[PDB]
Amino acid sequence: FEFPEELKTKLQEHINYFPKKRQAILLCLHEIQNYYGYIPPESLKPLADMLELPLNHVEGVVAFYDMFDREDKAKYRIRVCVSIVCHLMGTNKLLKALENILGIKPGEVTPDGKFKIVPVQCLGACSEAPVFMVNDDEYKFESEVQLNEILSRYT
Amino acid sequence: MRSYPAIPRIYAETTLNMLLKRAKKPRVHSIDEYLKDGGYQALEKALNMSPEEIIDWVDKSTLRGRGGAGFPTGKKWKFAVQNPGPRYFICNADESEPGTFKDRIIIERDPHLLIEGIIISSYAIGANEAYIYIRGEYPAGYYILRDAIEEAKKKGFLGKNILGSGFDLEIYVARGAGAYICGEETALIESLEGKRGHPRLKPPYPVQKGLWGKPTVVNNVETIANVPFIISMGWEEYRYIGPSDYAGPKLFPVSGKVKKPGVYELPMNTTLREVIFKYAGGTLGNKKVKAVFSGALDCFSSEELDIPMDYSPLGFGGTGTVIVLTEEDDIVEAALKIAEFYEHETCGQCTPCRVGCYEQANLLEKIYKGEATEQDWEGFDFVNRNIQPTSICGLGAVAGRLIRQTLEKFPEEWEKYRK
Amino acid sequence: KVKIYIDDVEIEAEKGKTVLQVALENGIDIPYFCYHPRLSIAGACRMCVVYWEDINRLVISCNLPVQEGMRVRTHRTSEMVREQQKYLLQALMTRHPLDCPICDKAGECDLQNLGAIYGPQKQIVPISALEKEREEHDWESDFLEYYSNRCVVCYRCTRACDEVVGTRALYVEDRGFHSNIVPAVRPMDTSTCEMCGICVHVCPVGAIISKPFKYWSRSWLLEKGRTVCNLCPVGCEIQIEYGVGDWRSKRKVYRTKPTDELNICAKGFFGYDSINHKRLLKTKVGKREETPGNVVNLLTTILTEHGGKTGIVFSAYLPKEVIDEVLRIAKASQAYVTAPQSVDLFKFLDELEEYDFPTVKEFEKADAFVFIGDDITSVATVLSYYTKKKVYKIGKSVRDEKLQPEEITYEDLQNLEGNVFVLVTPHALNGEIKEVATKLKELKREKGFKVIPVPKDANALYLYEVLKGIYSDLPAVMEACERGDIENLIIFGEDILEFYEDKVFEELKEKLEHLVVVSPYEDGLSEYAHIKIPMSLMGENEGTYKTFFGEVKGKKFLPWAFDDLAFWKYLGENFKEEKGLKVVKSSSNLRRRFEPHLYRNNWITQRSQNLSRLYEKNKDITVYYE
Amino acid sequence: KRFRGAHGHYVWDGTEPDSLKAIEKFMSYEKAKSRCVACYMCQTACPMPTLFRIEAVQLPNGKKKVVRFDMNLLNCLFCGLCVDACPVGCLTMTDIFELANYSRRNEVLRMEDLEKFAIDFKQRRGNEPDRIWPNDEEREKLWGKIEWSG
Ligand SMILES: Cc1cc2nc3c(=O)[nH]c(=O)nc-3n(C[C@H](O)[C@H](O)[C@H](O)COP(=O)(O)O)c2cc1C
Ligand code: SF4
Ligand code: SF4
Ligand code: SF4
Ligand code: SF4
Ligand code: SF4
Ligand code: SF4
Ligand code: SF4
Ligand code: FES
Ligand code: FES
Repeated sequence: FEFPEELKTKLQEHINYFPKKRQAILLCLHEIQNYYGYIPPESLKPLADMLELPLNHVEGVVAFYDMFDREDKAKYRIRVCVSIVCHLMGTNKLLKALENILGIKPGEVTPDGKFKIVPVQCLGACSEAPVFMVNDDEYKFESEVQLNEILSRYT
Repeated sequence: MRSYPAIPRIYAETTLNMLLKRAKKPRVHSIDEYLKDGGYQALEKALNMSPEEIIDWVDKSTLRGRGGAGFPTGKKWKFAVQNPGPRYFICNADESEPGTFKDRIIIERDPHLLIEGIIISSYAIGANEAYIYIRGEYPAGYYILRDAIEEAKKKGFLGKNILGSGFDLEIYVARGAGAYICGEETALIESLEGKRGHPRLKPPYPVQKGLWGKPTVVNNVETIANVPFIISMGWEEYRYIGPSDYAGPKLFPVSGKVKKPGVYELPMNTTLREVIFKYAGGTLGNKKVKAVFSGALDCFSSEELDIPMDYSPLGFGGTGTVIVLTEEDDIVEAALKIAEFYEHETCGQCTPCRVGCYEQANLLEKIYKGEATEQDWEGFDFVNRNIQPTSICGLGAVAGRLIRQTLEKFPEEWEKYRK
Repeated sequence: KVKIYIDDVEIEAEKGKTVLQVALENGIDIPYFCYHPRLSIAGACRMCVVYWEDINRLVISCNLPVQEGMRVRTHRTSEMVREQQKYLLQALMTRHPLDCPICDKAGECDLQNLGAIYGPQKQIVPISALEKEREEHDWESDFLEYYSNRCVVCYRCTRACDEVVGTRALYVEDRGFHSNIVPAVRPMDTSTCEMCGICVHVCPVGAIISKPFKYWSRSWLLEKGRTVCNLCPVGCEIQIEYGVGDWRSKRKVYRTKPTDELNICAKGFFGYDSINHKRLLKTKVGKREETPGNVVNLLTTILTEHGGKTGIVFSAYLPKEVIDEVLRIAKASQAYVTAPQSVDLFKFLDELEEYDFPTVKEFEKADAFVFIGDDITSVATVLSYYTKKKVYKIGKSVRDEKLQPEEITYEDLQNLEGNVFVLVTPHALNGEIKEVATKLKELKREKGFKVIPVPKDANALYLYEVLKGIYSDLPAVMEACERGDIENLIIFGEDILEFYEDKVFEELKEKLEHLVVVSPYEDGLSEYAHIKIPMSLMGENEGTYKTFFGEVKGKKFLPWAFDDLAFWKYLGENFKEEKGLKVVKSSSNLRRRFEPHLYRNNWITQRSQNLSRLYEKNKDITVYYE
Repeated sequence: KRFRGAHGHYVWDGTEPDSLKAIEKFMSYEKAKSRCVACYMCQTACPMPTLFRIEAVQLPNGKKKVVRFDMNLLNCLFCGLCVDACPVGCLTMTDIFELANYSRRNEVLRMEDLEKFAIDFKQRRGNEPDRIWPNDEEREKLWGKIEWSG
């Protein structure tokens, strides 16, 4: 397994940025996941070699953080906040709309691999509940029609 | 990037016009505008002072940490310079407690106010390396900080021999990856070292042995944003802002069943009733207030709305998070969301919390569904009251705090769930 | 050096110790899970809580250093401590299965013991026995099995794998309540894991299980004894768990365990079955069992009348006491004496002329280490647990890569500086034996390095001490047998099969007048013998070995043991005056037939069914780190 | 119903306790055959362990299988301590008492026998309630009509 040049350069920038290489592990896992749509287990050894770290160390790190996904491949992760404030303001209405549009429930990924609904804890935008993200963009849920226009901007 | 990811238009209001002077407008304020607004002049003034004086002004300003522990900033810095260097300064931008969105509006709209505060603070404790640890779910804030830091280096505010003072500084931006525990001082440091976010046993405290075992200072974003005002205004001038004891401006993220949910910059003598009805516009549909959740830490009832928003015993405390619940909201259901939150964030290092948080949430779920037996209740009580005594860190210490309070303040509502 | 109080009881404690350590030393039982005397402190289980009166707070005692005049309270006088013990034990039991009837740890389980003594005594958190789940992943191994719901996540295994063995083969899979242990690489049996069983032993519960031991017995139905492991020269002290043939358990060895010093490798942990394999426990003539007295008469006649035409091939797997008695008899018979180690080890030590043999404890004093030859981790495995300084290497490097060794050249040794320990394996020098020995001899005198020879067989260094100057060359002895100069051979063990193939002994049985094989097995080399004499294995004799852990003396407790030493001493009663010896030498170069491997280093581990499976899987693998 | 008679081995019939069903995944058993998992609790609790003889193996598929279970009733106290120690609901005392025979050998129960005894005991009195005595007509000769109550 080898990292394609485009991704390998991004990983090298992170590794050279911090004073110590191991400090770049979280940014590297983000870079890998954004490139492949998931974190392929086959990349942990190549990454551990670039960081000069033992494989079990890298494995332990990627296993601890919630954003990393080594099982499902998805082009766009729809992170839905299911915490207290968003739940009080309509998180359930948003999930129902997501199902009416994509036919999937939290934790599931559409058959073509375009979207995956990811339930998450407070996203830090409680004043704009219900909040949800589409990989890097945060939005407020207003209506099923509005959600449909937003989702149409991807793929 | 020059085009940042999409972020919500969080409403912000202010009565002091200090931290939200620019952050009250939802947009990025780059270095050219910040300078025209008088930015970085506080840094030049600080650089003409000695590091010891700066620590002194911050101590005399009586500024306390806005991160949740309320420890006096000046004293924390004094403890760190007690030991020889190198030293490190870390800006804590993890901000993952439910209902807390105060730090993000500063990062995303006035990053230079935060950068300037980081530089002054680093100079004060003699740290030539400073880090900003921002939660993984804040990508716009990450790119914004990276670009603002680049603007500062181009203008000579970062790098070597800053403004001819002989002081060297570099600010690195680290991203989290989904873990509320990484907001804990030692867990953040562990995460910054490229490890899993497990809190360390203390003593030692990070001010003596922190990042790479060297003296490290960790400060919340809100705390740091106050440093430029303390230098610019003078410590004596700053101390007069608000009540004699709890001085300075404070950010209040108000969420829930209110008409104007958002961040409010107010003095700490304000009361919770004033926060909800005077500033946030009252409740939605003018429904009666049932409870107020101080994040995931405390629960206040309608009979406790006339308390000050300070760090006193009878005060609000916490980080100023205000989640308003009205009369048609179910407390038990609400407590369940809180229990689910701690179960989802316990790091798993120690027994009382690894198991307590999980079983507390599972038991409360049975109570809520009506499938709870008499032993289920007795067990729920047993767990809720025993997670904190032997927990290692603050998470396990408060994972049952709010739920317990709802049991004592809303017994009638809980008994509606007993067969 | 410091006085403290535990439940108002004055106790003197040496400064530097923890409250938990002091309490245990004084017989004050404090329940604990994650603390292990050989590992770093973790402070994760929290079961060791005590009430520190001085600060009015609950504190973990495993991390509490003793301070003059401190006052603590345990569950003996503190209800607060008692309530937390009941809560902590109840928390552990929440998703712990009702597996005691079939779990291998029953009877020696920390959760079962502590849970019954300090636990809730009843179920407070009502979880059905049918919902006792925790996230889990198959370790994909034929020897280890992980039961995550039985896990009380204590991190002893992770700490041991990283701090003691250093293989870094485990990691904690996703955080929180479901934190579960997973092998870094699967299938586990061919990963960096050295299958040393230390994780099985440090686990306080039955979370990590030894598949070879699963369901065969119950922990309280076995007998226990401790002795010296003789499968290599380290000298680890291990515990053999065996049955006798009564209602409790079968007459065999069921498993083995290390002590709390965690000195054990796979050979010692999984090779116990070599003790049960086709044992030769009675003296035999041909295929018929014969009385020892009659065999002693045959040998007495052979050595008395034909000693000058008799050759004795020693085994390095013999204890000092037997070696000495046999050598004394040989010197009373004017026989030829040799050992297979004369091919490489003796030639090397003869040139080196003076070596160092410090104990493992003395390894702390070294500044750097130089490994010359084979993969030290595959020859004297446990040594790799103590070489924690800088490691330089000349030679083969397979499992030693875990130490991140730096390759160097003989010319570079001249420039190393300060208390260097050179660990050299003479069996891996192939023709450069004299040259390498000569070079290290200069280094030892000019720069003062420590040159430590690492034999691959347990008592080879003692064999050399007692045979130097008088040993014959193994090929010369075999050549002398073909010529007819030697008519009788007394071979001890199968060390010789590392240089000659079986067929050679099938033919020797015809050529020799008497072929006497002294072995512990009814198969192998003994099949070709005229006279078979039993040879003792570990736990069957009180013999001493000159090892890396010092001059260790074993214990005799396995009941089916044949009294090896008593037999030879009885034969020796027929030899009083010293008559002499004969020495044959020859320049023919014998090549070793096989390279030792981590899971197969001698004819004894070869007869282990467990290690043979591990060996077959990893025999072709040469790279484990990169 | 509480009589401590000849021992028996309850069989796999579907009425097993939670503790056994929880470990079923580890066992090699047959429907209508002994429930025993060879835990050695009965023999360990027994003051006369020599009378027992239990043997189990590890099958090549990884499951556990009980291969031998014998009891010599002539050295038994008929005390019931073993049934108390059974954690899987297998060992039990039946009402069988007509076991006098002509040789020490006929007083040794093998597993096949323990199963047949329990199967028969459950077949004839499984649903019978826990009463001081099961039949009043057999007792009427000595006591007579007793004024029972709820
Ligand atoms: C579970 C937990 C989460 C925390 N999260 C944050 C956080 O998100 N942001 C923060 O500034 N401090 C957080 N803290 C507090 C830090 O431990 C620390 O006290 C603070 O960042 C110090 O800065 P200050 O003195 O300016 O308050 C958290 C503490 C705990 C126990
Ligand atoms: S209290 Fe909870 S979050 Fe804190 S160390 Fe223990 S398990 Fe981790
Ligand atoms: S780990 Fe201990 S308590 Fe759990 S099933 Fe095994 S013996 Fe019983
Ligand atoms: S048995 Fe030994 S080598 Fe294998 S994983 Fe466990 S500690 Fe590591
Ligand atoms: S497997 Fe055993 S040693 Fe490892 S964490 Fe679990 S209980 Fe502790
Ligand atoms: S290192 Fe040698 S002495 Fe120690 S257990 Fe392994 S084989 Fe035995
Ligand atoms: S106690 Fe029960 S399960 Fe255990 S061996 Fe005896 S009969 Fe079998
Ligand atoms: S009834 Fe008593 S004496 Fe007989 S087998 Fe059971 S425990 Fe032993
Ligand atoms: S609760 Fe949904 S964003 Fe804070
Ligand atoms: S033994 Fe002290 S915390 Fe585990």
